[PDB]
Amino acid sequence: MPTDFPLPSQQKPNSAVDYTLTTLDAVANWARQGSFWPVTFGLACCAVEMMHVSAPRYDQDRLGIIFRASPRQSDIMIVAGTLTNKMAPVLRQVYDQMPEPRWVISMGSCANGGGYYHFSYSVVRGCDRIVPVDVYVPGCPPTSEALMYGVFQLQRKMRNTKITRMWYRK
Amino acid sequence: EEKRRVVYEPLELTQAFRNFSAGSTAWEPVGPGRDDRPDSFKLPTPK
Ligand code: SF4
Repeated sequence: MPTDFPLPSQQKPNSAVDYTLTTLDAVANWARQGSFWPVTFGLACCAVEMMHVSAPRYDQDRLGIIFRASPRQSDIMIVAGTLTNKMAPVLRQVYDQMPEPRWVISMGSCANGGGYYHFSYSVVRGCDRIVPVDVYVPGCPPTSEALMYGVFQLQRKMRNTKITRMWYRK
Repeated sequence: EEKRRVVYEPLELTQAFRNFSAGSTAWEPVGPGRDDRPDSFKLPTPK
């Protein structure tokens, strides 16, 4: 085995096999990027803004986002609003019955590190302590522009998923 | 992770809570204030 090998963040296609694998990866990531099914988790002041994305100013259907509010059909989950002590096992359970190519995004400032209720008694100090969240959407009314930007950030991460290229174990 | 469930462990903060009511004047700086008691229903003075 070579003592030097390029990092998977730094590698380029050089074999014709790699061109085939990269284009196939692009098709898989591309269908994953376009079709995009979150689940309606939203519960509080951070849920009306989720509906504001469904509003006819900042449409999500033109992005392909649609709320199949059924976690078995969901790709990802948008933790939105505050997160209490009393709810949190239900949050874990809703995370459990999701299919494997999943993500979860922390819309809202209460949803990461407690936010405005960081010192309350019956509150989870951000949804880090329950589910592994990959993108945070900051903003206490986390802006529709910002929420969509969080989705585009996540979609850039989706473009760098490399599900096919890792069969060659790069 | 290992119990595959959430557990209830006693409190640990990243940042200790800081109130700031330690800076406070003892006497309430509002004055005594006038009354609005009706002249019927306060006590008549003697004589
Ligand atoms: S992000 Fe803001 S509006 Fe939403 S739960 Fe936190 S404090 Fe409430």
